[PDB]
Amino acid sequence: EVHLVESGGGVVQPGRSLKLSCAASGFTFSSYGMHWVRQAPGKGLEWVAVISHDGSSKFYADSVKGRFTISRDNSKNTLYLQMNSLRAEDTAVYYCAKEFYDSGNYRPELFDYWGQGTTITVSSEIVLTQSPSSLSASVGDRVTITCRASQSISSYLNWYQQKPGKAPKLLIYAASSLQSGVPSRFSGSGSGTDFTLTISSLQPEDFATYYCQQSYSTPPWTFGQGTKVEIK
Amino acid sequence: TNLCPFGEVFNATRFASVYAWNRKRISNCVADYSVLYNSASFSTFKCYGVSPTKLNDLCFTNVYADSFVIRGDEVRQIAPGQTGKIADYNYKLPDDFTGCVIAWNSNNLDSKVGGNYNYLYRLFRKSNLKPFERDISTEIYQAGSTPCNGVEGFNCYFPLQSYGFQPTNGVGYQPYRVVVLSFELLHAPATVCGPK
Repeated sequence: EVHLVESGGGVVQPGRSLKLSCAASGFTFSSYGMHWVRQAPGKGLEWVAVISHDGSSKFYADSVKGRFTISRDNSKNTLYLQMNSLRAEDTAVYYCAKEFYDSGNYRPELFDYWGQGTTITVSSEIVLTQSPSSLSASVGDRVTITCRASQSISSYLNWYQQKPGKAPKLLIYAASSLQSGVPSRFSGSGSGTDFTLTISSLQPEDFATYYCQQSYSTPPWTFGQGTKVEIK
Repeated sequence: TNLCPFGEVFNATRFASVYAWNRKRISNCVADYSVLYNSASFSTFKCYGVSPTKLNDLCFTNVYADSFVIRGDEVRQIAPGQTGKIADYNYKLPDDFTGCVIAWNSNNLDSKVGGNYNYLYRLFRKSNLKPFERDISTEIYQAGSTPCNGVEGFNCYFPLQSYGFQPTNGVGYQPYRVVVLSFELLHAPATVCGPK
């Protein structure tokens, strides 16, 4: 029942301004931190900004610091991103994402639910590496995806599924815990610098790009470059 | 009920040299991180093992605030799993660290024309420090094969080196003030809680 609806995107020239909005429903909006994450066309996921449940704490990716402002109105259940001084490499789909734990939980945070995104086109840290980059397999096969971290991240490694054209979906959190509603064929293992996602018997609906991301050392939250899984 | 003395740590007029890094134990107080969150002037503010946005809503058994001056391109060493003169010989964090590292450019406070020779780092050591070890010894370092018998001379060096901060240095060579907050998650009752 969680719903997140982004709006405000469009085509703009460099140096212009644009306000994005994210309307939330189906959960207690004021209990959760919220994030913006973006994805340039043909590229991977890049964390943009975070705001705590009451708006008192805010962090930004270095590439947007001083130009973007994250904001929230808990009376309207709406998250904002004020983007000023826009530029070509800000072109991307922008997603809002709800945090996973409540406000009194110390644990490294992650992206429970994502909206479908709003598109922006601008006119004319711990590094994670995934292997393989792409693979083709058949229904019923085992698929194994590796994620290596440049630096120990303990257990705070999460996996997302992104179907073509859809918002990402949390599959695994804290290296091996299954997100609710995720089928049992998905499992995760590992610790430190070495993690594996396995799909034990690939199904037709599993063709997607799979991303790891680390929550140990933040900001910034960082992502692997993605592993594309195709069904032959 | 009293507020934690973060102002004494962050706003102290002098900081420690990194080899003699200073530790404030933060206990039995309300930790208001709001003035930290409100500043736009930190060059580094990065947590490890904790959500960085929820500090005002968290409870810890104890908090330690360690503080010192290093040069800008060494702030990267103030993190788990790093190496270099600072991480090896001056201030070592453990691999599974739980806490946050805050740093800011302090060229305006800690440099001077001609050179600030008050800030030192340990340049020579026979082995690496263990995490949260502090070494303030000044034993002569044997660089050659012949023992020093506590006397400086050829091949026998004072182990501490002056930074000599000057305000016209490049930013990577300017002084940075660092505060490391270590968060204690024991099973004893919490004594350091945020305002909410």
